Amino acid sequence: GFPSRMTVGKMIELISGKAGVLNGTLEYGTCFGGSKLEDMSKILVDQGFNYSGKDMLYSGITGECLQ
Amino acid sequence: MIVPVRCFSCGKVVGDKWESYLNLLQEDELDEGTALSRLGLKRYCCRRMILTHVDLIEKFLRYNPLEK
Amino acid sequence: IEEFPLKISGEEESLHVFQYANRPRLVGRKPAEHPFISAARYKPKSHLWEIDIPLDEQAFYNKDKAESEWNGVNVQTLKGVGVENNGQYAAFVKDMQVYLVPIERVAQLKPFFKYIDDANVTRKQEQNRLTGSLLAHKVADEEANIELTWAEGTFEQFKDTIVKE
Amino acid sequence: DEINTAQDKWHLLPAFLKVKGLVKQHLDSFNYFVDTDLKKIIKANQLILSDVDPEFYLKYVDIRVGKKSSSSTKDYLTPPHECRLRDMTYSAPIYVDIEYTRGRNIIMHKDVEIGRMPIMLRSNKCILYDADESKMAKLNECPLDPGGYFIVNGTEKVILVQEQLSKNRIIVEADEKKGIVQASVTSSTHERKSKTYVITKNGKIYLKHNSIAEEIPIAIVLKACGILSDLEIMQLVCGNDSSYQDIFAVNLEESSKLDIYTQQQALEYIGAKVKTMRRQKLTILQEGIEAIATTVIAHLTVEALDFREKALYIAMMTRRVVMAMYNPKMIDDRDYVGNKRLELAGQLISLLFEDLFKKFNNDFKLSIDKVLKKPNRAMEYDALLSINVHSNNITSGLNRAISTGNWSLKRFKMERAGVTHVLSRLSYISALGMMTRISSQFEKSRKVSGPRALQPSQFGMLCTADTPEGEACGLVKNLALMTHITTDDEEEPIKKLCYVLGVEDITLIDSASLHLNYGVYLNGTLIGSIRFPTKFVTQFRHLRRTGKVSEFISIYSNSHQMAVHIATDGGRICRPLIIVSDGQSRVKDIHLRKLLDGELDFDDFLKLGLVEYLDVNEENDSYIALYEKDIVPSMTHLEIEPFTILGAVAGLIPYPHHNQSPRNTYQCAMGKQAIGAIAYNQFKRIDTLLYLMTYPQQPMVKTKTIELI
Amino acid sequence: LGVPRIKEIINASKVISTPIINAVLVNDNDERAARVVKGRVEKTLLSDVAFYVQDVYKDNLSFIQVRIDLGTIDKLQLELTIEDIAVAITRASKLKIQASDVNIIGKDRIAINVFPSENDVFYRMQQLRRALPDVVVKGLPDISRAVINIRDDGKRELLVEGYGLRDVMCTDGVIGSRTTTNHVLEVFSVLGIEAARYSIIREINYTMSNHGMSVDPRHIQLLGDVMT
Amino acid sequence: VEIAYHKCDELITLFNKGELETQPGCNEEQTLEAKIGGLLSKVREEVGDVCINELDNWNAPLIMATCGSKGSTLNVSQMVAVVGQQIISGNRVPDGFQDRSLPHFPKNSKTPQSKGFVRNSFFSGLSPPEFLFHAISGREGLVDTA
Amino acid sequence: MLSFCPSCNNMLLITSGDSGVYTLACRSCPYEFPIEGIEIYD
Amino acid sequence: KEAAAELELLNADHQHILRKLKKMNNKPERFMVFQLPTRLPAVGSIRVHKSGKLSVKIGNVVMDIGKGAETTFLQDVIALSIADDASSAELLGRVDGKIVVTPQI
Ligand SMILES: [Zn+2]
Ligand SMILES: [Zn+2]
Repeated sequence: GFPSRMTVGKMIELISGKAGVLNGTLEYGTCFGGSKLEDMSKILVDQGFNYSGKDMLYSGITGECLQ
Repeated sequence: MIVPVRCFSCGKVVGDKWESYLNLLQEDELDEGTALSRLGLKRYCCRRMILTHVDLIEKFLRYNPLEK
Repeated sequence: IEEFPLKISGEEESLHVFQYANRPRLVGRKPAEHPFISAARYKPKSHLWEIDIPLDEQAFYNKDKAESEWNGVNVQTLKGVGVENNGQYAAFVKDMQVYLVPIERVAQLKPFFKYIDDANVTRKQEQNRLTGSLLAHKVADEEANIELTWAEGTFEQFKDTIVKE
Repeated sequence: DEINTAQDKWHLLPAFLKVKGLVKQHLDSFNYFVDTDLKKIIKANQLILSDVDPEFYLKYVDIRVGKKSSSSTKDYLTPPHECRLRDMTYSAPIYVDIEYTRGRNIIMHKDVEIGRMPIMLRSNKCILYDADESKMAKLNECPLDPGGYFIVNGTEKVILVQEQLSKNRIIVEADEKKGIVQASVTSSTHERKSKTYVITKNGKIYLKHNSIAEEIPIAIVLKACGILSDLEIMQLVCGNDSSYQDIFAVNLEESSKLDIYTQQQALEYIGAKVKTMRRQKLTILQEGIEAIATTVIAHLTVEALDFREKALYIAMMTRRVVMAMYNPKMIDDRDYVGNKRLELAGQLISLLFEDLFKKFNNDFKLSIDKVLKKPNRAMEYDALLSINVHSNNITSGLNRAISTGNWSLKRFKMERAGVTHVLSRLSYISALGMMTRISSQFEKSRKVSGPRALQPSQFGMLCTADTPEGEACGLVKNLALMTHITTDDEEEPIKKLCYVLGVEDITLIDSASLHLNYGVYLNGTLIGSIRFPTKFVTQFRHLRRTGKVSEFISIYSNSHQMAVHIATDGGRICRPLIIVSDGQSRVKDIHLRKLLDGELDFDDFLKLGLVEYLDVNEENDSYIALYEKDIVPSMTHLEIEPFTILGAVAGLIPYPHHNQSPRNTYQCAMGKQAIGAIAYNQFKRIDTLLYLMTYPQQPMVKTKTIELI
Repeated sequence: LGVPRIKEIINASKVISTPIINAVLVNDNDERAARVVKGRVEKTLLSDVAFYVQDVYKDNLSFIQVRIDLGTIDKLQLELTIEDIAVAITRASKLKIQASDVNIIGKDRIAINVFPSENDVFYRMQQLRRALPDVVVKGLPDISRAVINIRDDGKRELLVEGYGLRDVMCTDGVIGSRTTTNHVLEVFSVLGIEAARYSIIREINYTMSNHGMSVDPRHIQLLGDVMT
Repeated sequence: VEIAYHKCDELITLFNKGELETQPGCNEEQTLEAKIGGLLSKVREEVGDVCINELDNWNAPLIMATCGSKGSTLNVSQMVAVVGQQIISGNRVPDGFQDRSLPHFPKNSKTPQSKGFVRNSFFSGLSPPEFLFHAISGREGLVDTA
Repeated sequence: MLSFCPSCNNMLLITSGDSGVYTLACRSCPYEFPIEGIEIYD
Repeated sequence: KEAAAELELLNADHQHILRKLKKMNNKPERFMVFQLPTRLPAVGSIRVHKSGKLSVKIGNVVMDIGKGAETTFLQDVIALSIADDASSAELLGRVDGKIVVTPQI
């Protein structure tokens, strides 16, 4: 649903959301500003996670990793 | 309205950690991250239950259809 | 560097201004050649000016049109309606000093043709309230008895506001 | 720590919404109606007559809503929640004071109740005017609803904001097929006029009207109005050395084909072609049938006796077409925001109350002459004791036209349907996004194509994203956050203040004077063309920043028209911006430290000359910065916030500047349909349909504008 | 090109919006020939060759004389003499005034000698002054303008925007073999029935292939056969 | 992009230095719209080619453009590299005010950033004039469905 | 012609004066002027 | 560039009234017309500066600049005096243009 619709700001909702839950602060996604993408991936990288939100999933019906 | 008993994703009981959270906010003044960290929850799931939650029943009980 | 003092110098009379919308300028040798004969009437209560201009009989007269359709004419009646204004003042200067004069009315002369009315009213057969602009157009042609003697004078005005200080 | 400048500037917007709210366009109109315009209605019908004898009169001294004595304002109303469960309406009585006389010339007075008028929520007559939170819970009302709506017959109704074209002003539209057409919609009270200025071929210019037969070329028309000389019909509308002379000179030549040679023949041809011939006093159709028509009865709103201005206003209307023939670019667009005016809830109620008060005196005159004619004696009493049976259609019709949606005015002829709409209560953002909505009325839905595209002239004035996805796509718009719809103040001392600043009156300047600088137009009416208009605009704006109270009274030049406009007649959006002074901004760092530390709130930045309101066509004479690191010395204003362009419903999207724009529009249709919490008394209220949420949660990433609402 | 163009063909309207005519040439040059086919087509060149239209009065008669130069014919190439201009003014309008007299003098002037509610001379002078500069001289009336253009190869082909298709086809310089206009009724008036279906099966094919959407042209040939 | 703004702003300062070599298909103003439009359409097609060639494999929006699931190379070049020249009614955006479009740009402004050529991609975020220029085209594309 | 009367500021017309001369004369004021006229314009 | 004509043409009418006031000071039987602003303070005059501008400082010392007007008086303008509906038309006669006085803020 992303290339035909070009809603990449939704992609910034997870990165500024997943790194907003961790250090207990509800973030700001206001127009022409808000949380910068550079210092929200810095909060997310020193908690032990990926800077870009990509986690590796162990599959559910077969148990092996996902490629 | 009220805090849910179990979290939606995995099922950890987080309904018992709201009054202690409000007790750690007002007295023993901490930020929400550390006060929510020394309370239980480790993952960011089950942490979203206590962080992003509105308490509407305290605003609903001001309109009591009883005696008052 | 000195100043040229202005005073209001009193206010007892009433003034008016022609403002002829017809004759601009005769660009060389003392322009605008204001006429002499006029001697026309005046009306209050609608303010209804009328002024007259004599006709040149010797040159470009076209006597056939003047004495074939309408009567033998020598008058050229104008018409103007004045409106009240504020802040306008007339001034004259004598050697050190400017004297302001209140002017109290400004009107414009526009040549409303009268002989076409006189020729139409001949060749025809050869109500308490109006609430504005109909009572004003109805009460326009009643008294008219100020057929007036055209005069001049630099003594009744210049030697009238100078003995005030 | 340290107060910045580009970050504490944001705090201008909460302080803007603390004094005056977001639903103020409904509150301020209804507050201005029942305090100012409701007294103005009885000042035009202050004495009635009778055909029995001239010694009989009723005099309306004072009018007020729910107030007689030193007690409080109507000690017991019905609560606004009880009248939503009992299927009632929320209304207050109207009290008038009348004079009651006899042939024995006795004079006394008596209070009477002449009807009920429905009270809008939270505006100067309701119980809910700045009530405490313990007062809201005691009266069973939510403290977070926007208010500003009616509750008639139990159900909720909202008078929508409606746009139309600018009244008492001139618009030009072009056409390649037939010819260019000019209009000027007359905004008179007693009648609805619209004087059209169509052409057909070869510059055969002749104006038309709905009250005129086979029409007249404009040379004879403005010859009947006072412009008599031909030398000032050739110079007034063409200029000295323009290419306009060989176009208008046709209408001179066919002036001699017709009733030329002024008004012993000329005005008779204007008056002979008249419609609605008025058989009462019909003999006067020689001179006094067009003097009716060229005055306050027809074509305009000018109340002059002898016409220097009206003869000029029709003739300066001619030049705007003559310029548009030689150059087809010098026209107007209908969809420009500067050409439109917003009419609010306070004006339609005034129209309906004027109609139902005009009808109230007519149905009572026909019931008092029947009684005062039959007996022999003069009836002392019972002329006051019979108004209760006649003050019921002033109440039932006033609630019927709100609960139905039809506003049928028999004298005015603008019968529109679907004004009041039922208040949507799908969610909390649905009841708020409806109270900030503008509905545009179309002419026809066949070949429209114009008033649906996003105009660049609504930057910050209207919401760019929130449009419906359906039949009304683009026809329905929404106001932004920091906008303000204005009102007409006096319109009288602005005309005299120009005469102080040095403009000459039109009865003094020659008719051959437009080769010089710009001409002052006060609401379309020419005032007399001052010299040096830049100094005039600078002095007028400097007087505006000391107090001239500056809601709407604005000034702007225009070079392709060769004019300069002063606008006073309100009903028009405007937005507040920061003034800069030739190198940098006016709002310093010390002005923002006081703002969040007690005193010096909003409306204290308007008196001290820091911010000012700008209009849509008045910011065409401006040059606005976006951020503070952009201060060019040729700039005029600085904007407060760049994200005020988004609306209230459109402010829920996180990062709209990273998405594409249609996905910012569809969300505005999906944000109102989302179900959840509605109000604090949503368990204590009963209505036909509402959806709830069991465990609602606040959003993860917020917005700076969702803490406001 | 879009859905109003398809309704422009299916409705079979009398007048259409923006017609063109694809006329072709014979030779290949930037000289006389490719610039003289153009100037034979467009109209109302009187507002460029005259420099004034004045009316003088000599005591019993009137002159409406026009100053025609020779440098205008030098720049844009047209075959017209001052006698040809006299013939063009002789049949200028259909029936307004122009029957009696025109004149030709040595330095290229045409004065309209005129002969008679009252004083209707000056009225006719005003109407004849205001009806004169929009009079055609050489060219065809229904054509708006003309553009000569180079294709992908080194060829020269012109195009007009008129309604004739017979006056354009009968022109010294073009070949009347191959040409194509958009207006189907213009083809039907000149060519016939069978050349109006072979025009419509490619005119519907042109407004579709410029977007994609192959409609396997037997359907188009079925559409172009039920209309005619 | 800076050797595309400089190669078109030299035509704006030449527009008021007399005249330009007008191509015979149209007048002097319609031949300035065509050349600036051609350069600003040529700048978005070669930046869109130097991004797709340097783009790393095994990513979703390039695999979805290699096959035909959804999306094109224009969409990924408009996400990643540059958004360019929001056109309405065929040509560029007209003057919403007298002599100009937005009141943030001076009078007689025919630069690309003032008359509808955005330059920020969707990853970096639009400026408010770029936001309004994109919103006009999106609403005109959205009203042709309703 | 585009000529204006100096005595009344109105529009003048070309008339035939008693069957055989061309002079300009208006019906506005008793005026005549027997000059020959030109109407040249670029 | 609109402030350039606020100094360039302001030194064209200050020299024009200076050519009208003191050049013809002796005895012209001849009038002018001034435009004074209303709400006048319940006097002073031109005070020609150091070859610069001309600006009235009226009495009640708060101060009232302003010179120059337009060439609307191409047409003929002649004043006249009137009595109580018996004698009038005692003209003086000429206008020499006009000036306008505008209060500074
Ligand atoms: Zn969990
Ligand atoms: Zn004359």
